[PDB]
Amino acid sequence: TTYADFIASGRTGRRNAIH
Amino acid sequence: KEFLAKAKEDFLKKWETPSQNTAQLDQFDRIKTLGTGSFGRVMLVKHKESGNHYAMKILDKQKVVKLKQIEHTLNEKRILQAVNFPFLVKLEFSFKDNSNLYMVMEYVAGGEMFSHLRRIGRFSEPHARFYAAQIVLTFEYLHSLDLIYRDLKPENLLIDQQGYIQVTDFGFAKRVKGRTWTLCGTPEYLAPEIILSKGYNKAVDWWALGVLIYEMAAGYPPFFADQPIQIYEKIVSGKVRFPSHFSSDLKDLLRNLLQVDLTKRFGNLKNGVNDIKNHKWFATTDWIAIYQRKVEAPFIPKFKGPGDTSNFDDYEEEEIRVSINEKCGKEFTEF
Ligand SMILES: Nc1ncnc2c1ncn2[C@@H]1O[C@H](COP(=O)(O)OP(=O)(O)O)[C@@H](O)[C@H]1O
Ligand SMILES: [Mg+2]
Ligand SMILES: [Mg+2]
Repeated sequence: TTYADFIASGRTGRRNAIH
Repeated sequence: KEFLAKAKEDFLKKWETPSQNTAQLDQFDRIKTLGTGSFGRVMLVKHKESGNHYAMKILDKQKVVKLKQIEHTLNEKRILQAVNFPFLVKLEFSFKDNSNLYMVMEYVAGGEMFSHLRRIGRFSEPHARFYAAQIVLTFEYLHSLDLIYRDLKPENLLIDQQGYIQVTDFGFAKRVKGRTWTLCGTPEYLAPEIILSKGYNKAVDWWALGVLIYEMAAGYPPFFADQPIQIYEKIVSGKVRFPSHFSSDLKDLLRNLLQVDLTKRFGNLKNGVNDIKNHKWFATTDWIAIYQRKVEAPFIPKFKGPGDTSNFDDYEEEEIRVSINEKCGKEFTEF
């Protein structure tokens, strides 16, 4: 499922900016 | 129509003559770190003479310079001290010392939207709509002042004691009448025209609202991957898939906010924000009642008293260091 793929991804925590 | 005229006059007065040096560090006791971001640390502090609690953002001048954020940091403070709106955090004091810049805000005790969203999983559509409506009104206000906000995401949205939103983090906000070009923001929330280096305007904020509504209602963003580069490829293709539980009205709104073609994106057409306010997904929204904070919020955070930090994650604490030598004095003269 898309949810399962998100939770297993590396970007479920607080996200920093790019600059 | 008339309210925004009056609002622009108070804003312009403060934009043209900003407040400066309205407190000093030794007026506060530092308690606990509430959050770190890409650039600064925000601590809970207690003001000694009043007993009030505040959130103090601390920026290390040398780090700001190293990350090439001088102008952005001056924008941040100049804009935040000039605005006034129910859903924007209030800046109470600002000052600087040899090493750091300080912005002291009202403390918003309910935590980041981010934490509640990840824990609960997703918000139901009426819950997401309640938050989305507050952002629509906030962007209407900001854009009427020629401001682009440029960093909407749950990490920069706080829930107050009544369950309403407070927008924080003006680090990328900019007053601009034409186009601007800086590559800045958070990958998941970047509009295609930013990635493509085309020049861009206030429409990027309406794209980001589309991303936020999707993430609130789905529990995950519309474009994600392990590496930003792969996120960018998905954004510029513009292909979006919707969860099975999204209402038809929500899908229609999102197709119009997550529109790659600027000339078709809601918020950027002849009717401006009214295309969004008049959309069927908002048909039950009483825009005036939201502005007046007369609607009962769907979620009210728990608080055991002033100074309670239980709605925030714990962070490693670091000492505030102040050099005996002034750093970057001329660069930050106007702060
Ligand atoms: N007024 C506030 N009250 C409570 N917490 C806040 C406040 N402002 C910011 N924070 C917390 O501090 C974090 C970082 O602040 P922010 O201004 O976003 O810094 P950065 O520019 O480094 O991201 C936020 O994500 C939030 O957790
Ligand atoms: Mg932030
Ligand atoms: Mg920031």
